[PDB]
Amino acid sequence: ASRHGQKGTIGITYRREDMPFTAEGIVPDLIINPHAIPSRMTVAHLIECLLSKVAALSGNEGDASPFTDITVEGISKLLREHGYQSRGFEVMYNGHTGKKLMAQIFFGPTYYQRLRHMVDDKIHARARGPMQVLTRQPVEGRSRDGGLRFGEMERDCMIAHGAASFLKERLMEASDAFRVHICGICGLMTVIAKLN
Amino acid sequence: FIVEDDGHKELKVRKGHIAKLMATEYQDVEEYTWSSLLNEGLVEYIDAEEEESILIAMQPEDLEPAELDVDPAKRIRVSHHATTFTHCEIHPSMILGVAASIIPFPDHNQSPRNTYQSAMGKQAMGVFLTNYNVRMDTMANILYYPQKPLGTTRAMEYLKFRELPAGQNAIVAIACYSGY
Amino acid sequence: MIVPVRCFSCGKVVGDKWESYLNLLQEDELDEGTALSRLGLKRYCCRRMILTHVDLIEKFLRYNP
Amino acid sequence: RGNLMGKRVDFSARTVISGDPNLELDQVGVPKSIAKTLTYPEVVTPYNIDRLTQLVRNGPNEHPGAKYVIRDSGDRIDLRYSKRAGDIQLQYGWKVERHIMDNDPVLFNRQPSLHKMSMMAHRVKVIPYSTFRLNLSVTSPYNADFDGDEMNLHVPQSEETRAELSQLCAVPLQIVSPQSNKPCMGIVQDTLCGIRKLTLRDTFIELDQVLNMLYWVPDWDGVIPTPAIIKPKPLWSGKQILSVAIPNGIHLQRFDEGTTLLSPKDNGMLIIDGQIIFGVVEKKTVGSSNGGLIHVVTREKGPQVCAKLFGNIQKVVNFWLLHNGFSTGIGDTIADGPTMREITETIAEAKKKVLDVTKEAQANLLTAKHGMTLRESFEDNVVRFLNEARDKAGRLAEVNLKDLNNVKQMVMAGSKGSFINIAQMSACVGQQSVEGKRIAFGFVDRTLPHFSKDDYSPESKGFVENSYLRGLTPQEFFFHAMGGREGLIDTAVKTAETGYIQRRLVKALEDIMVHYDNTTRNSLGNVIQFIYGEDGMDAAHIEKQSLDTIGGSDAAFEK
Amino acid sequence: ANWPLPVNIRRIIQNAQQTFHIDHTKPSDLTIKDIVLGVKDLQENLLVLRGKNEIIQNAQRDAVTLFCCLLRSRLATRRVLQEYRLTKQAFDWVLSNIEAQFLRSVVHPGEMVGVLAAQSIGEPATQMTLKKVTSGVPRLKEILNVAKNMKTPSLTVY
Amino acid sequence: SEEGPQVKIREASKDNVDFILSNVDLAMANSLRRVMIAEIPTLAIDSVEVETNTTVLADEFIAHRLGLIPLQSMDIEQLEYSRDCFCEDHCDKCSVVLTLQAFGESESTTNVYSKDLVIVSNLMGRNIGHPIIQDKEGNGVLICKLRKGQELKLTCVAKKGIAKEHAKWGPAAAIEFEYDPWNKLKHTDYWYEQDSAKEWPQSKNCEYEDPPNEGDPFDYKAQADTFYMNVESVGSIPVDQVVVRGIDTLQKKVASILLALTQM
Amino acid sequence: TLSHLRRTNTPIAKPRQLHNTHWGLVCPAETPEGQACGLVKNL
Amino acid sequence: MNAPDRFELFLLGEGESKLKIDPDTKAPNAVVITFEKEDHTLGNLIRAELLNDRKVLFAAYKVEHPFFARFKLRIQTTEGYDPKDALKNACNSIINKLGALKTNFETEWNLQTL
Amino acid sequence: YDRKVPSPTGEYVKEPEWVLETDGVNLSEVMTVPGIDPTRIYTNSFIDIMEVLGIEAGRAALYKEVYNVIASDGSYVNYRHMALLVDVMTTQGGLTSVTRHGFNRSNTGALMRCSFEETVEILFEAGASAELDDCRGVSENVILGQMAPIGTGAFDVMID
Amino acid sequence: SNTLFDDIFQVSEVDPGRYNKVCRIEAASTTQDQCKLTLDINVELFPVAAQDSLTVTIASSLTRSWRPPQAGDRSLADDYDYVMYGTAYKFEEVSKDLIAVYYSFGGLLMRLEGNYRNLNNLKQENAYLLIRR
Amino acid sequence: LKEKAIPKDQRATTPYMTKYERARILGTRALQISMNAPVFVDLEGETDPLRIAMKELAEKKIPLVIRRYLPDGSFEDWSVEELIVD
RNA sequence: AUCGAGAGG
Ligand SMILES: Nc1ncnc2c1ncn2[C@@H]1O[C@H](COP(=O)(O)OP(=O)(O)OP(=O)(O)O)[C@@H](O)[C@H]1O
Ligand SMILES: [Mg+2]
Ligand SMILES: [Zn+2]
Ligand SMILES: [Zn+2]
Ligand SMILES: [Zn+2]
Repeated sequence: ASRHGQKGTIGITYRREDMPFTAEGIVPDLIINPHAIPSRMTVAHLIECLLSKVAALSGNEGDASPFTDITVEGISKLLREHGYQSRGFEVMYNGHTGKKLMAQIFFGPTYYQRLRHMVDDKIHARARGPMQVLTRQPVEGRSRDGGLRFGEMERDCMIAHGAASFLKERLMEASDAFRVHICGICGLMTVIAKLN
Repeated sequence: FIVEDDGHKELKVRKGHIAKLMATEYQDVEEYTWSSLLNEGLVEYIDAEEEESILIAMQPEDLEPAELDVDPAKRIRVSHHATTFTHCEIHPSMILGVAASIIPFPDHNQSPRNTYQSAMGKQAMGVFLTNYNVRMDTMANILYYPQKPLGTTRAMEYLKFRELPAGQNAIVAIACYSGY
Repeated sequence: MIVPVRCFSCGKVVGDKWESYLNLLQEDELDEGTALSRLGLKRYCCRRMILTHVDLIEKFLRYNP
Repeated sequence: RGNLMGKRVDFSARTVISGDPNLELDQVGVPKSIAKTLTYPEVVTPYNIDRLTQLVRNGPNEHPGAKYVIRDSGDRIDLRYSKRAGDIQLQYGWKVERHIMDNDPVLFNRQPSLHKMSMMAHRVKVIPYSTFRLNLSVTSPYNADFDGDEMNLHVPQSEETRAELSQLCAVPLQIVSPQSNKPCMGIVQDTLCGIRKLTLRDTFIELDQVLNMLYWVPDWDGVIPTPAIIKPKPLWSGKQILSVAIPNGIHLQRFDEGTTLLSPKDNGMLIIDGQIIFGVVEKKTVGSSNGGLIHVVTREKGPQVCAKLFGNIQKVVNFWLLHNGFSTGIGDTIADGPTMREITETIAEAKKKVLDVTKEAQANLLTAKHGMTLRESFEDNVVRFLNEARDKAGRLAEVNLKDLNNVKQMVMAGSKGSFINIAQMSACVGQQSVEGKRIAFGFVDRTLPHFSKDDYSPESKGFVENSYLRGLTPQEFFFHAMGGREGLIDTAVKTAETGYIQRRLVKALEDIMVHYDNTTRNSLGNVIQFIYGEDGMDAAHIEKQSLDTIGGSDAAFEK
Repeated sequence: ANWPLPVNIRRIIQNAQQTFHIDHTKPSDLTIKDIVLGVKDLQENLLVLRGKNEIIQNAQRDAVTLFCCLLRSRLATRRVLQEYRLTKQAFDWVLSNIEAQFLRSVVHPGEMVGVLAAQSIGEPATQMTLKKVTSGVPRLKEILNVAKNMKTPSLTVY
Repeated sequence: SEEGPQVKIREASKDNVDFILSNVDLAMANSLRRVMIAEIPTLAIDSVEVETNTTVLADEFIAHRLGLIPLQSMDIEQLEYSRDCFCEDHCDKCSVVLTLQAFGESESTTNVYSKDLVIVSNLMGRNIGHPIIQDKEGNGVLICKLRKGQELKLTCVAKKGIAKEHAKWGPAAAIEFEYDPWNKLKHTDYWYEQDSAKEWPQSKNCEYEDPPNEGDPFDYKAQADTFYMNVESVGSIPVDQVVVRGIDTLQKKVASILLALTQM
Repeated sequence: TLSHLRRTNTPIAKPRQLHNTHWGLVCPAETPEGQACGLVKNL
Repeated sequence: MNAPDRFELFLLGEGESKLKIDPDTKAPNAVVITFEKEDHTLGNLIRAELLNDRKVLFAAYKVEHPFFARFKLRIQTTEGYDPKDALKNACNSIINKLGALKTNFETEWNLQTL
Repeated sequence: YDRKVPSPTGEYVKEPEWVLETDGVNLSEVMTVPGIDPTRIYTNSFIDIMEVLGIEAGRAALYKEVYNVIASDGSYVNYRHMALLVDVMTTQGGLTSVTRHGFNRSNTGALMRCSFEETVEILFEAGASAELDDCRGVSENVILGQMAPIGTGAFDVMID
Repeated sequence: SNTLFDDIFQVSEVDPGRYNKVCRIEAASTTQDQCKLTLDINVELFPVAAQDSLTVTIASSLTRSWRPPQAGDRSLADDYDYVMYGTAYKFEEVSKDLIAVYYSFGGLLMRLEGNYRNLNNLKQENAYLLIRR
Repeated sequence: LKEKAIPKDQRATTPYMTKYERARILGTRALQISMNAPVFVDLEGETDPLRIAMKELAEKKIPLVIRRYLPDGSFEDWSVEELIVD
């Protein structure tokens, strides 16, 4: 996730040759979708990319301190002295084609952080599993190889779909299926049955 | 900071005390501390009720009397319109918390996303301390090549985030590439 | 903790430069950017790897064990 | 409530989900390790046994494998352990628990169980990487934007159950929503932006790109489109390749703005026989909305054609967009200096009007509407002035923003962005609203300790002139933070309340079902509706249309 | 004019026009009598409920009334000839398609209506975001609770 | 001279070569550049076994650092891929083995450089596995800095590799491409708030090409024959060799396709 | 680490909402997200 | 964990045919060739040379997924031109051009003095 | 209001209409006054409308109020879904709450009532009641684990 | 193999339109009072002037895959500069004795007027537009 | 209470199979095909039981009686062959 | 287990 509000999973790892290449040849370590930004309404992510590029080419450290007077136009002028676009919009060549991309792509140095949450820890799959004895139900959690909870509201979605048997197999065969003998005369399971 | 009449009502601390503070800071002679400012009385501690009684100015420059081109990009600032200010706040950034101080430009960004980054940064991996190889904590995560942020708040040098960074300055391009 | 070997985007080595660069900024009182130019690390990503990097290894080295 | 209604269930898996454009919408990408963990019992059959022999040979570690074989006696045989597993004979009437295999039905669910649509059956496609993969479109009914979103998959253990999932819970069957009578899934994100850009007449496609896109359509006619322009150079409009993607035999007419048949604005659309005569593709045609192309395709051609169409459109458009590229950029936020000066003058005018109304209030010479306190009237008028000022400022900016800037392109497609986002970044974020009110004086007479006493002026009240790009003054930032805090509280409060509500509604209405007499009855059989929905008809297959007799002149009706 | 409608007639007519490649110059083959009688026959052969009970037949007639009105608006003898030069066969095809589409449109017996209705409220309600009235989730809570107290009671006097 | 693509080199350095390529199909220049990054084979350490590690850096971290260090690959074609080779773990032809043992004797923080690394496997007269140092001091890239009283003992085995498997094996870090600098082809539409010319800098590569006359119409047929490129070499493989090897590797891939068709 | 050390927790007439009194003493934007949002604040 | 090896993309395993050739459906001369363990950079080259040849009506390259390095190219040829023959000629032409460039570059480097 | 009425021609035209909005509701008194149309008048509270005009007017007003909420969103829900809830409250002569008061209290079933709230109290009273549960309800069937007479389960399937 | 209609037109107006490459063209028939044409042309493809006379022809011929031009195989169906292929969205009559013809080529739009050429205008979707200097 | 027969001449129910009915019939037949119970239809090229059940339903080979039910509980029976599928 | 705390959507 970025230092600004936006967070994300990496959908794919792309080799450098595939990734679009500027004339300078810098390949972005990270590619983010444009469509996320306008609804996020965080201009400062864009601002940070611009300021960091200016700072890196100058070598000078760049101050983002809040409530300190900064001109995006001034930073743009500094980028123009560097020769990089005031926008930071960079002409990019599509990697597989070698063709120039029709629309130039924003290219900036963005601070980014690695979130603690990771897939490899998170994933849990249990086809069959240990059962807590009294419930006879699946145990809870990855550590105990536990079965995921089927919500009653989830059950409601299933009823709305109308399939009695999927709900039934999840409800009895998958968890705490049980056979008993109830006495008809008592109406109550007073009966204990020796089958042998 | 305390502001009292002299001629024009001016911040009490003045340039000279700052120069002496910086001289003591460079030394690492006459000793200058925050307690010295308080003994001098230039700076005072104000509780919320006392704050209701006081009238304060964000900017030290705003208190000094104002007597025409302005750059368009500069944020529109209402003139304070107030004759007398008891005190002047040291910096707006000081009201912001440490996690807010981390955010590059909260001033240019929406508040909810600032909150979300504050939440994410505690989760974000960084080297916790130099003692870690000696230490045995139950779970620790350390970045392979921690890199200081390219854009730093003035608050961060006090926060020591630059010294123990939690992020990498990845080159980031905003593009549509096969929908991932 | 230690100077990265290469700029991840470029892949150009950055390990050799660092020591010189530090001495360099003290030797000529040079601004960091001109020192980067002398290093030849022209790509701002190559520059980025050095400027953003800090050596925490010295701090780990201070520990006696 | 927690064990009998809901049970932790076997064969339940969860993963972080990521979206893959190539994968078809009906299919879910299942990480290989989970599929290997997960077993489905398959009875050996004469056709089945020969394949199953090899799958047992490949074993637990490699899929197609089998964790267990089940005897007629049914004492468990553990395959990974078994020495005999090398030498087993498959026998008949013996159930082999297959590793989960591609093109096998499963159920994929986002944790909000608000919707039946949220739990949808998907075809299994086994993928190497660990993340569950899903189409970009199928996100919308799931309501999952997967920055960290985790989704849960349940595998049927019975063939009757598998049949129920495939025959009723499939994504194609759930495309058209029972409620709101509109498709649930539409083309999303870069596919929509790129479909708009491709459809523009200005955009043109060369023959090499045309051939690659033709090839990209999984089913192609094999007949190269006749060039839209032949003689100067063979050129193809983007609409023609997109039309090759459109299922043949489908006709769409759309008129919202003045949509002449000439259609110089190119608003609206005519498709004939899966070939599009005029228009630039916009969100509504390609949208979840009723009268969208997806609704027409799903009803006209059946559901499977619609889902495949989703896929084909996504592939062609994404390829085109990847060739053109897209970047939001800083400069789309930046605004022209002339327009910025007009913007500042607008804000100043609103400020002077607020002061003049305040002065009239100070004079005590005022007109108070009956049933409105005079302070109430003053505050309402001032609040309206500031609201109108921010909206007008944004509108001036929107006109100023050029056709080329990307935020407008995202909005014109309708992919992402809105006028309010444009306005707040461009000119003015507006007055902060707390508890349906302008910012209050926590200190008596002062909104902020910096602010002077008894100030009802907009700056004290916290209406923020400043653009996000321009930057925010500290007071403005604190006001925005107060409003945001209230908003987040209300977000969580609304969720909790909706949970209690939705549960109450479901518990009340669970018993009620259509019956064969078509009476709509509870479990007792008390008839809520003699004919369900007072039409005795499914909510699906109902599209709004104009009734011609009503409306118009009486003379027009007779003529 | 716009109301939820069981079958989209205009789509059927457009599909017919392209399918039969109809020309406007050629006179309609179709008898005026046959247009009127066929529209009436199509109205007759749509059943929300099977069988004949006078109450059941009447409840169906009430049920089909709005759809019948839509069909009469969509196909008038004069309108049938003017809007399109329907071959008599294309009109018969339109009739068959309309009947079949309505039959598909009828709810399959046994679908659980109430759970669907509750979810159908719920997702808007989850997404539901909050001249002054009780609004949104609080207003909905008042409606559902049937509480006597109203935060903003109001009477509309006409 | 030869009919077909003709290349004129603007600049020759051991690190980098800047050339102008004419009468080339662009897809071929892109194909060659992607081959040049990925397909060119080079030797880097694929296995590191550490006897003892006292340094603060973890062994995996050190091993990674070692993997990135440049190893000379002029004779890498003579070397055989280990998976191709008959030996078990390593034969001397497939594997070049480098050992380093460093103890922090110095009170001053010890420094471990690429120059300290030494080879224990017979060269057999091929110039392979020598650490390459461009430093004026000749001080190698620092794998680790050693505290006084700290000793790290490791052996490293270097196997043939390709960049598609891992980034370290790729010989060339940066490759610069410029085509249609004047935008006569108009492949890309510039984003300009007011004027395109002021917002986008003129490329130096524009200057070589004659500026387009305003009167002439845009021609749909034309595809740019001339591209301006520059290659940057680590120097594990020299620049001239690097570009020739990229060309040759593409030829080998094409020949494999042709032979596969003949076998079919 | 630093942020966890400076924390305020309010047991539980609108405590969550930012107050004018809160200005200059509490971070405007650092708050729990989810249930008990705004009850807990960082100085 | 679940992720596949870089080498698996790199090299053919389990006796994968490097080239699979199957008839196209609905175009008479067209044929589809599945390159296996092959990357984009060769495929666009083969296709460009195929486009250059007058006789091939259709040439396109498509990859089903980025995950797996399988590349599909479809060629439709004029009548009297075998598709496989067309592919051979295009590939040989690429090789000739590559050799010509290498020789010209070698001469140029010898001319270069640095 | 600015409501639209038929023209003499019959083209729908719009006439400005004068209206009054009242803070309080006293429906019976307001309706028996001059200068108002008794037919047109409406009360935002559904219960007052139901008491003055009967249950069916109350159900109409209930759907109208739910519709106003959904319209404030701009969302649209098909009339059948809202209608079913309104009719469930309406079919019982008194307007019936979604809350446990009333909805759980409706006699039919024992387990369907027990699931929502006050489970054990319901079961205790039922034990004293000696209530017989058909177990026809979906939630009841889930508790049994027996296949519910729901969707696919409802119709019996027999051999030829 | 007969052109369905041939016309000589003088273009009244060039409109740049929303799209820069494709400009709208407003044109009046020469020697006919009642024939009017509104076309979408590509200015990059075709030089245009505010006043200009261009020959306009519609042909049924000179499905089938577009075959790449082989110069020996190719006989120019036309020496005309500009050719488009497309389908009429509608044939209408603005007035009695005044047929209006609407032809679209990949979304590019064409308006034609008069009943002298309506017999020349045909129901079949296929059309080739030929524009000559 | 008992023998709540619905005359075969006097049945009113939707002739079309409920989608739930088709799903249950197809799944039951597929279970039988997995059970390896004899399949009447000629089968070409499908292992899967569900595909076979679908073909058998289109053939109408599947003999099954679906008891259309009413809230009263009088039982009307529609043979699979009788019920229209489309 | 239990209870708590914290965190993700
Ligand atoms: N319904 C929506 N309409 C418009 N934009 C949206 C919507 N939902 C999310 N976005 C936008 O998508 C991006 C990421 O989603 P966002 O940050 O809102 O997630 P979230 O609200 O935390 O998620 P969740 O819906 O799971 O609670 C942001 O730009 C956000 O504005
Ligand atoms: Mg999310
Ligand atoms: Zn008993
Ligand atoms: Zn670099
Ligand atoms: Zn070997």
